[PDB]
Amino acid sequence: KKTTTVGVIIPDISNIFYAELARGIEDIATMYKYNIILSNSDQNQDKELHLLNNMLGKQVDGIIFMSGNVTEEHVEELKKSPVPVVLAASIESTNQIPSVTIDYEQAAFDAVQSLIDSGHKNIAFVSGTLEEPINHAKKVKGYKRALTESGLPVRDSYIVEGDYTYDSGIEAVEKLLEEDEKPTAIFVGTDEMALGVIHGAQDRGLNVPNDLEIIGFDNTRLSTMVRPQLTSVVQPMYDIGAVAMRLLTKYMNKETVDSSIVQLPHRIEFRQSTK
Amino acid sequence: TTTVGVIIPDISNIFYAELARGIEDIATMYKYNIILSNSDQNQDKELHLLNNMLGKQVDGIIFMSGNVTEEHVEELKKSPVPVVLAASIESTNQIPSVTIDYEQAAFDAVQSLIDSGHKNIAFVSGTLEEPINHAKKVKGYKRALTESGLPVRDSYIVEGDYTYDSGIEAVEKLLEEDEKPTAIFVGTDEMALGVIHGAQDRGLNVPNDLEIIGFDNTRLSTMVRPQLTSVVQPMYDIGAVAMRLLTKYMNKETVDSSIVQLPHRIEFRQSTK
Ligand SMILES: O=S(=O)(O)CCNc1ccccc1
Repeated sequence: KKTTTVGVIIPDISNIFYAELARGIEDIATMYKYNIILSNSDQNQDKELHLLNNMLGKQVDGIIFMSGNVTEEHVEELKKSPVPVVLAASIESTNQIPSVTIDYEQAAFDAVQSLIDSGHKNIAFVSGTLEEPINHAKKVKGYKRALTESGLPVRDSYIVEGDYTYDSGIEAVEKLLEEDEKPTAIFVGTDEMALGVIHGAQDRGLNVPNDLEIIGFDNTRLSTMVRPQLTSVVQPMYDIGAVAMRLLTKYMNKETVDSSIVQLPHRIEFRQSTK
Repeated sequence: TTTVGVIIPDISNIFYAELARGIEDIATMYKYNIILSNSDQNQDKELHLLNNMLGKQVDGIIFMSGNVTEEHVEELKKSPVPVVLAASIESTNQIPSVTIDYEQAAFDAVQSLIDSGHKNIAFVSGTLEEPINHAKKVKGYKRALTESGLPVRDSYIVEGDYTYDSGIEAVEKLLEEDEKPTAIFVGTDEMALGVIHGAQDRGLNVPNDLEIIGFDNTRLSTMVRPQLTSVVQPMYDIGAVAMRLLTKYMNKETVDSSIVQLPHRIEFRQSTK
């Protein structure tokens, strides 16, 4: 009888993928007939860790926690949690907290592989804050794997760190176009920077995809809000939401989880940003 | 342990997120907790989100909605905690609120267009059923047109649904018109982007073949080629301000300015020749 309420925390208002996913979670939650409280942490552990105390105080029965750096410190406070909490689209390398994500490493590799097969030999990578695991530990690595496996060179200058803003993407293409030999394809860590990559390349006079093929990531709304429409790695937001809910529900009902660390499949939605 | 809840219709929408940014900033300044609720502008969900918020003992509420009905103010009057409407219109002004003159901002927009010698100017609006539209933006678009002696063409007023897609559709429709618009004023930036693309996709050039003026001036305004000329309604300020106004109430302070109205302007970019 007691209406169940789940807490959802996203790292920020910037990266629209998180917000969209939160929305995806809320959707699935509505059918369970659950309540949803959404908090924003601006990715500073403190607020994240306190939110874990603001969510209980606000009597939520469970939490879907999103984050770009679930440090071992997080893990500790987490395990101690009163209410069940599971991660959504967040790597937590120790595998000690229930989580559901896609295999980012494979996504990145498939994406660049995609371009290898198009005939590109020197492909650059514009990523997000390197300090975050999804980047330095998965996306950078799936990118490098793709190149080295195809016997391509791995230049340091071909991997540029941005800060998830559309502007960082622009500056990223400029730095890259100031390179000895330019890249013919650039894989970008998220759609918004990607949109910035397209644009900067388009303002310098380059044509997408005829001169520079670009693939983005997350497959957010921005994906189809550009010309040429952005082909992008798909991280199935509803799959994430659904799995995370049954998982969290099982927990709330004090059931058992045979698979606590679930990894959902991924695909690449191909559009006009690639030949 | 102060904590305020806020009801917007969609945090994932870059538009409502910029507002959330100011809400959140004054929030951390005052060391305050924030809780968001997504409405999807669905009335039934608004009432619900309102009850849930009260049920969670929030000390204040920032509310934003496409249509603040009369039943809304009624139930919103029963609130034991201060409620301040952000970027939402409600004529009676009996619920404090911070906004901008939407009728004037709209007018100014289509007006700039008139100046550049535009005669057949259209309007890609959102759900007309919404007050901000039928009673403010649409109105002002008709005023600029008439005060300047222009043919207010009923088929030059297309209703989209705030999605980037309806803006694409609306262009195609406007292009199917016997008399093609020489320019288009769009209600939101998201639809504006849709308008620019639809046009370009049919082979047209902005601003040389079609000038387009958006409204909101979100970051989406700079994420298009050509860059969108848009009416500025500083969502971040509205929200920062809405929080400070709410805070006074919550702390039982004085508010000699119950309904605040921030100023507006037009950011001209390359969407306007
Ligand atoms: O996730 S799948 O099982 O593949 C399709 C699920 N549809 C669904 C089921 C229960 C709740 C919400 C959505």
